[PDB]
Amino acid sequence: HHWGYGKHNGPEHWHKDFPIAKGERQSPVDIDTHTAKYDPSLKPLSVSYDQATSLRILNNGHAFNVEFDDSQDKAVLKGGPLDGTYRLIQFHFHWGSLDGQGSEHTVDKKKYAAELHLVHWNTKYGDFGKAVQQPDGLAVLGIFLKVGSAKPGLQKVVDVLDSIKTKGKSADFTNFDPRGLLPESLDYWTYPGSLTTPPLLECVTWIVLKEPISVSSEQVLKFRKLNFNGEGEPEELMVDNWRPAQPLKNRQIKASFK
Ligand SMILES: Cc1ccnc(S(N)(=O)=O)n1
Ligand code: NA
Ligand SMILES: [Zn+2]
Repeated sequence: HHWGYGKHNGPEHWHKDFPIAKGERQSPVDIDTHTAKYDPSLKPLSVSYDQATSLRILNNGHAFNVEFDDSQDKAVLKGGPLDGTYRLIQFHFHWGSLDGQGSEHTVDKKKYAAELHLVHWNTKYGDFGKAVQQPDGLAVLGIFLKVGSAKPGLQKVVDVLDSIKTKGKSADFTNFDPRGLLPESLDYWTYPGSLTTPPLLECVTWIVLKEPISVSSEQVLKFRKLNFNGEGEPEELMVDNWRPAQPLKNRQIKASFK
């Protein structure tokens, strides 16, 4: 497969190799704040990252992933809309070529400069590859980025990107604390959806925080110096690696807050 984000292989093309691209529960979606209903049934959200063990950062040709040790329940997401325990496996971002675009989810059609996805899998399925075959197999926590003041807890990430400029490069990335990437509030919207890149599997409970984090222009400029291409190949800057909003269809977005 040769999917990407260019004119010739971008989101409009994905359906030809991944027909679930036109399915009933695809992501991302526009969050219409005046249609999402407060749900008093939602239990509170529990982000338990104290014991998180980051290992490595990888440029995979689509984004970069910060990978975690998910061999035990070290860093988990529970509560909110979720049953059971969801283990953190990696985080990554989607971002734009300019500050006016980059996020996958939108909020009343507003696009943010970027979007962070913390990916977790349901431990009742034993491994990630089994989890993605289940309608409740993954929980992705999504967090918007806006450009303003610098985010200190991001700087370790931006400072390693020079070392993984091209597709297939990785670097050691131990002792990184993903708590530094959260906003103050855990207020959120939630809906059932999918992975936003191929294979586009319909296995995700989306939890999208209301409060964006602020990052500096200098920080996001450094994201945009990454490459989609491999070493020695003609430079294609890693920008605009986001899928646009998909049809909501027969789904309801719930709010944890009034
Ligand atoms: C791990 C993975 C694969 C595909 N898509 C995603 S995403 N962008 O829905 O978080 N994560
Ligand atoms: Na892993
Ligand atoms: Zn993502």
